[PDB]
Amino acid sequence: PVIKVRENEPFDVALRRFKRSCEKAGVLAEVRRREFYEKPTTERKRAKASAVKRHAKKLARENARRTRL
Amino acid sequence: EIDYKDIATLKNYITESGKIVPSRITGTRAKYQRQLARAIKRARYLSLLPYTDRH
Amino acid sequence: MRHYEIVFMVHPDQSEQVPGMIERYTAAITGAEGKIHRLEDWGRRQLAYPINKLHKAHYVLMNVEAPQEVIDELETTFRFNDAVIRSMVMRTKHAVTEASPMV
Amino acid sequence: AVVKCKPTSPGRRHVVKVVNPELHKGKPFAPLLEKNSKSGGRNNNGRITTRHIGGGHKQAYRIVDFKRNKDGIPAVVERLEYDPNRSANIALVLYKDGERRYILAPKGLKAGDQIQSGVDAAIKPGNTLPMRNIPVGSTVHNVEMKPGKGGQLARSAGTYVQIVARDGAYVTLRLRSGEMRKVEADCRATLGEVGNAEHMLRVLGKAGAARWRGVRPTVRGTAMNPVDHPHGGGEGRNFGKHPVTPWGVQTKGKKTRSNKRTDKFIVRRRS
Amino acid sequence: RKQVSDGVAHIHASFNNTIVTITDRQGNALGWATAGGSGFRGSRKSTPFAAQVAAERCADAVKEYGIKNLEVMVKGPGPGRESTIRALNAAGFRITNITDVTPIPHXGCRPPKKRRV
Amino acid sequence: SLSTEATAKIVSEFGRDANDTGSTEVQVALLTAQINHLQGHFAEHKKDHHSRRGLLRMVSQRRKLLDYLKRKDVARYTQLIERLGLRR
RNA sequence: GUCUCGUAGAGGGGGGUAGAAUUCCAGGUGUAGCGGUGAAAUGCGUAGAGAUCUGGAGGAAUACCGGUGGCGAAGGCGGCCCCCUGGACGAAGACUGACGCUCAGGUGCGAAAGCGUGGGGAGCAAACAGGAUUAGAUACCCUGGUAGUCCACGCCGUAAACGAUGUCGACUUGGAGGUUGUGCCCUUGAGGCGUGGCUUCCGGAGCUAACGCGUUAAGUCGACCGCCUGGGGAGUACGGCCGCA
RNA sequence: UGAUUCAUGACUGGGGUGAAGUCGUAACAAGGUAACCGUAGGGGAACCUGCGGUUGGAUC
RNA sequence: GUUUAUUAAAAACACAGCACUGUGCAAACACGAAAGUGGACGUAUACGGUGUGACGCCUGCCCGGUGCCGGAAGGUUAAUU
Ligand SMILES: [Cu+]
Ligand SMILES: [K+]
Ligand SMILES: [K+]
Ligand SMILES: [K+]
Ligand SMILES: [K+]
Ligand SMILES: [K+]
Ligand SMILES: [K+]
Ligand SMILES: [K+]
Ligand SMILES: [K+]
Ligand SMILES: [K+]
Ligand SMILES: [K+]
Ligand SMILES: [K+]
Ligand SMILES: [K+]
Ligand SMILES: [K+]
Ligand SMILES: [K+]
Ligand SMILES: [K+]
Ligand SMILES: [K+]
Ligand SMILES: [K+]
Ligand SMILES: [K+]
Ligand SMILES: [K+]
Ligand SMILES: [K+]
Ligand SMILES: [K+]
Ligand SMILES: [K+]
Ligand SMILES: [K+]
Ligand SMILES: [K+]
Ligand SMILES: [K+]
Ligand SMILES: [K+]
Ligand SMILES: [K+]
Ligand SMILES: [K+]
Ligand SMILES: [K+]
Ligand SMILES: [K+]
Ligand SMILES: [K+]
Ligand SMILES: [K+]
Ligand SMILES: [K+]
Ligand SMILES: [Mg+2]
Ligand SMILES: [Mg+2]
Ligand SMILES: [Mg+2]
Ligand SMILES: [Mg+2]
Ligand SMILES: [Mg+2]
Ligand SMILES: [Mg+2]
Ligand SMILES: [Mg+2]
Ligand SMILES: [Mg+2]
Ligand SMILES: [Mg+2]
Ligand SMILES: [Mg+2]
Ligand SMILES: [Mg+2]
Ligand SMILES: [Mg+2]
Ligand SMILES: [Mg+2]
Ligand SMILES: [Mg+2]
Ligand SMILES: [Mg+2]
Ligand SMILES: [Mg+2]
Ligand SMILES: [Mg+2]
Ligand SMILES: [Mg+2]
Ligand SMILES: [Mg+2]
Ligand SMILES: [Mg+2]
Ligand SMILES: [Mg+2]
Ligand SMILES: [Mg+2]
Ligand SMILES: [Mg+2]
Ligand SMILES: [Mg+2]
Ligand SMILES: [Mg+2]
Ligand SMILES: [Mg+2]
Ligand SMILES: [Mg+2]
Ligand SMILES: [Mg+2]
Ligand SMILES: [Mg+2]
Ligand SMILES: [Mg+2]
Ligand SMILES: [Mg+2]
Ligand SMILES: [Mg+2]
Ligand SMILES: [Mg+2]
Ligand SMILES: [Mg+2]
Ligand SMILES: [Mg+2]
Ligand SMILES: [Mg+2]
Ligand SMILES: [Mg+2]
Ligand SMILES: [Mg+2]
Ligand SMILES: [Mg+2]
Ligand SMILES: [Mg+2]
Ligand SMILES: [Mg+2]
Ligand SMILES: [Mg+2]
Repeated sequence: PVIKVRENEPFDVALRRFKRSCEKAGVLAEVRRREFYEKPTTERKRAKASAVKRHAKKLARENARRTRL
Repeated sequence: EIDYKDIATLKNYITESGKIVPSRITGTRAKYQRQLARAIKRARYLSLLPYTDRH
Repeated sequence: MRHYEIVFMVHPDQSEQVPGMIERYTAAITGAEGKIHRLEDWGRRQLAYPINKLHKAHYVLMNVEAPQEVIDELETTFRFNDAVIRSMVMRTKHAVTEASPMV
Repeated sequence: AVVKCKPTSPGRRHVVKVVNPELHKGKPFAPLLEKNSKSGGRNNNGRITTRHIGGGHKQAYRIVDFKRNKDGIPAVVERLEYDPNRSANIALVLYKDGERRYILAPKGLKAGDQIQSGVDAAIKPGNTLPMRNIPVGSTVHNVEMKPGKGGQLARSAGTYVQIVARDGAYVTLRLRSGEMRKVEADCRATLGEVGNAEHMLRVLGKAGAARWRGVRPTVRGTAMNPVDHPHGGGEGRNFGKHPVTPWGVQTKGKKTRSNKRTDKFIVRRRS
Repeated sequence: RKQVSDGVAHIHASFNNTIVTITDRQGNALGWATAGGSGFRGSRKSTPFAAQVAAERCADAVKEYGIKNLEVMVKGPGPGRESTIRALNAAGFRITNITDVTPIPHXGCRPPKKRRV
Repeated sequence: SLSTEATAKIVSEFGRDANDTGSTEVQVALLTAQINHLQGHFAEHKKDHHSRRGLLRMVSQRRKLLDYLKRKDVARYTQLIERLGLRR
């Protein structure tokens, strides 16, 4: 994330651009995940759980789009 | 076929920081995404592309 | 008899020796019944990142068909040549003669 | 090969031999032999000045070329040989002009190999060059300390030196001790490692095997009387004092190097 | 004592503290301040307000050099990532460049074990 | 591991013609050629267990083909093992 | 089952190399804190730390790509390059002619920890030490830290080594996806119509104590093997075999 | 002079049953540090810690 | 295996194996007012010193004392001036 403040650009706008670029790069999440060691079984379990949750939520949304409350 | 010398094409598949963009974002087929990753790594080694934007 | 693509980078201060190195390597390849499908001299280019504190290097690309013994000898020459700062030898499925995107 | 003896007698149970079926089985090359009689550790005052030396097998001295200054003329290894005078094996080499010499045998060297010395020699094991012409990072042995003086560093079986850096007229070396040492770049070195790396795996197995090598028994100072050694004395096994040499100097960590003349070449001590 | 007018503010924003160091363009430090040193300890030391106070103190410490323009290099995930930049802009410096320099291993060494709290 | 030329040479030498790639003698000769060729590879790479599994499959397949040939026509089996230098 | 052409793949063995980052060493700037926690203290720092810049040494692992993605008999395999090498799949043929399936005993492979000899050692970290917490705290938390984790060769032969589901073959409604081949057609591209391999989720009949399984069966059948026979004692004792332990 | 089998032996190892006395609270809920498997080291005790593995983990 | 020739042959000494430590070569170390010599025509897989004593399973806690190793900001301190 290298944000060069252009001429006549307000500092608040430059700061918001820098924040957006950092969020898009995802450096904070990377640091947080690298803070402590995750055992490979733990990493595999987490990835599988996330995939299962995504699929189940999509199926539930598909089912709920065809019903009335 | 993806060429590691085709820097102009390869630059479409890297971010501003130099990271390889996911195929789920670029709409690339998986078979070609693998070739893109290999070509980008070769270009990085030959210094035709940067590893990180802090160069 | 396999097909190889060779890219080597020369220290910019030794750019004047590049034609001599090219001639020597092509002669070494042709001596053992080898062919040169493609030969391009990209000149000096700016490096994406510094190498040995440098910022530019002289790039040479070749596409040849040579025996493994002479290819290994060429790699040894690259390793022990102080002017060559970085090289790369790759196998290719077929001979490549078309112009590269650099030219 | 490292071979364990079978325990057919108590003196053979623990013996481990290093058996090399490539060494010459016949006699050495006579023109490069000299007699070398034994000292018993005694100097020209006839006094013992190094303890624990005496006896052992008769040995002829082989003249070994440590200088490696016969430049530009190839040589072929004729055979490897046992040399009683050292841990490394030696190789008899024949030069193109018909001259024969002995060299330390590098790891991997075998009969029929070709070797060369000089500024234009190839970077191959057994070839000798000034370190100015050897790539940084290389492994070398039989390293000179002054140009033309002859090899003096990394000569024992399995040893080698690493060229870590080159600055101006000097190269920096990592020695086997761990010391980082500056040496003139015009000093020569031979590519590769000294052979016979398995030497350290042998096990003598019995007292006599040390006696065969000219080593006489060590007597512990605590086994003596006070008149004989600072450690001696005691009704029973007693000690009660800081360990010292027979001449009274602390012997468990006290440093004894004192050479201000050569201090300038030691980049970093071994520890 | 020599005028510079072109400096770089390095922000070291850790989870426990914020360190603000102003150097010239060659990396030579001119002054520094820290949230822990600006009268905050414990839970107060790791807040954005403490980081802002540290940034103000660093600006005061470098006031003599007459710095006009500042590049900014932020490193770390700490809460003082943006308050320091805001305080630096409010102190009168002209923020020319902002860059994230947080180190990321490309694999790297094995991290310490997870905490069981 | 066998090249096209070597495979074709074996087929011509052991089959009825160049199209006889399926005969037991040709198959056994091809397997023998591959096994002998890999002997050198496994002399250098003793820890290549994964490739050695494929080699042991060739050995077992050759054994089964040889037993079938011996059961069917003993004379052909004897000639083949003599030509290939196999103990059995 | 063999041959011919091609395809994808972290399949295996060997060697080389690249960039990021940590640690350590040296130097420049600079000055009173740093580090840590729930809060602290131990620890580090005016003998100049922490921070920032430059140069060097060294080991280990390969961000992004990356995916209920791929390969492998299982265990497992992830930067890039070369060398040696195993298997799978598809399209047209050609060839052999039941050469097949399963397998007691036998043999081989077999995560992590551990063992032997020789190396290596950055980071991490059993044991250990100190600081905390607590009634206590031989812990959880903090500051350190040794085997070990790494390499070569040999041993060990065990894991919730799991799909808690033996191998091989045949048969029996469907839907939506992933991945990898290949045929045909058109207006020629995120195109349409098929046809193979592997794979994820749902669900029909049927099955099941139920949960659930459901063409990758736990359905309907055949071939062969392994195994169970109430809980505890006990996968223990004794004996044998194997192992350095 | 061996083998095998029965009886017996100071002392010693763990096991079962009873009974509930002393010490803690390991497991069952996210059981208050998810549990469990193999292995290794440590500890009055249940156990704790490292390394890999499983879901037969709650919340998200 | 060795030992108190002449009252002690042993459980003592040595020993292969193990560890700590010194030693970069004009080595450490030793004999020597010194020149030199041994170490060694060896070169860290080498050489000295010290303890332990085949092999097997192992080798726990303490650095306050004494020693050794490192540090050098401060206090004190010799000849000299
Ligand atoms: Cu003084
Ligand atoms: K080079
Ligand atoms: K010898
Ligand atoms: K002794
Ligand atoms: K004594
Ligand atoms: K005594
Ligand atoms: K006595
Ligand atoms: K392959
Ligand atoms: K690598
Ligand atoms: K059978
Ligand atoms: K080791
Ligand atoms: K380590
Ligand atoms: K730690
Ligand atoms: K290996
Ligand atoms: K085991
Ligand atoms: K599983
Ligand atoms: K398909
Ligand atoms: K298709
Ligand atoms: K065994
Ligand atoms: K053991
Ligand atoms: K009896
Ligand atoms: K009895
Ligand atoms: K527990
Ligand atoms: K639980
Ligand atoms: K455990
Ligand atoms: K106790
Ligand atoms: K006696
Ligand atoms: K004695
Ligand atoms: K020693
Ligand atoms: K024993
Ligand atoms: K023994
Ligand atoms: K003490
Ligand atoms: K002490
Ligand atoms: K002083
Ligand atoms: Mg005299
Ligand atoms: Mg001695
Ligand atoms: Mg000798
Ligand atoms: Mg001894
Ligand atoms: Mg006595
Ligand atoms: Mg005395
Ligand atoms: Mg006593
Ligand atoms: Mg006493
Ligand atoms: Mg004394
Ligand atoms: Mg921590
Ligand atoms: Mg708690
Ligand atoms: Mg085949
Ligand atoms: Mg180191
Ligand atoms: Mg293949
Ligand atoms: Mg069986
Ligand atoms: Mg292991
Ligand atoms: Mg142990
Ligand atoms: Mg080990
Ligand atoms: Mg360490
Ligand atoms: Mg800890
Ligand atoms: Mg089991
Ligand atoms: Mg598993
Ligand atoms: Mg099971
Ligand atoms: Mg598969
Ligand atoms: Mg279902
Ligand atoms: Mg059932
Ligand atoms: Mg048992
Ligand atoms: Mg339990
Ligand atoms: Mg509890
Ligand atoms: Mg608790
Ligand atoms: Mg619990
Ligand atoms: Mg068990
Ligand atoms: Mg513990
Ligand atoms: Mg005598
Ligand atoms: Mg007597
Ligand atoms: Mg007597
Ligand atoms: Mg001398
Ligand atoms: Mg002298
Ligand atoms: Mg002398
Ligand atoms: Mg003793
Ligand atoms: Mg102390
Ligand atoms: Mg001192």
